[PDB]
Amino acid sequence: RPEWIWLALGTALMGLGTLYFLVKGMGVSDPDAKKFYAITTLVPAIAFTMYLSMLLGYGLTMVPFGGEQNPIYWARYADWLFTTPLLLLDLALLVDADQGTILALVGADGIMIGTGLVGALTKVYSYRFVWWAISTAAMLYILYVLFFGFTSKAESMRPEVASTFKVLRNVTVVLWSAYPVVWLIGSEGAGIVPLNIETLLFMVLDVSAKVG
Repeated sequence: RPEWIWLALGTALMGLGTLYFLVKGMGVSDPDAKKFYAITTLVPAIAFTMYLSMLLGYGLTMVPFGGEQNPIYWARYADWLFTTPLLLLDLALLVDADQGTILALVGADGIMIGTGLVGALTKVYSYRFVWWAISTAAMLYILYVLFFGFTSKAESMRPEVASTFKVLRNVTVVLWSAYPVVWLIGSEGAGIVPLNIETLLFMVLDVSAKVG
């Protein structure tokens, strides 16, 4: 579809989603609350607010041809930090204080999803490549922190069991088996072919970054 899944879904349908998580996700009334389910609107804010601000903002691909090497469409400094790893799991709602959570999982974020965007450039070299693909030389060990987990929430009073993890982690090991690959063929990037593989394919899965 895109346009009008890039820029209709998003803004005008995943906002409608985000009018909102919350018009009601708990809040009781309004969610600073909380730290679950999440964050409500801080991920669903930092997911509508960009995919608005970084929606136009975000249109198609531009910056490489203008000056700076990449950031609109791959924001991804407001699509994969934010939303996405302000909730992949967490990565920054939990970011707890209490040290098991933490920088194992900021280990996943500013470490190996930061290094997963600081990770799509250098546009040669390196850093294109096995820094993001070193992240997926870790998104297997670390995925088997969350696949050691969550056959291991030794840190609640709940089998979340199939009911949230077998959801998320299969969404991960499918829509992030299709969150590292078709951004070769969603611009590795080169400069930039149809352009349709590009972003029009890719952005079917931008959806997943917003929610689901």
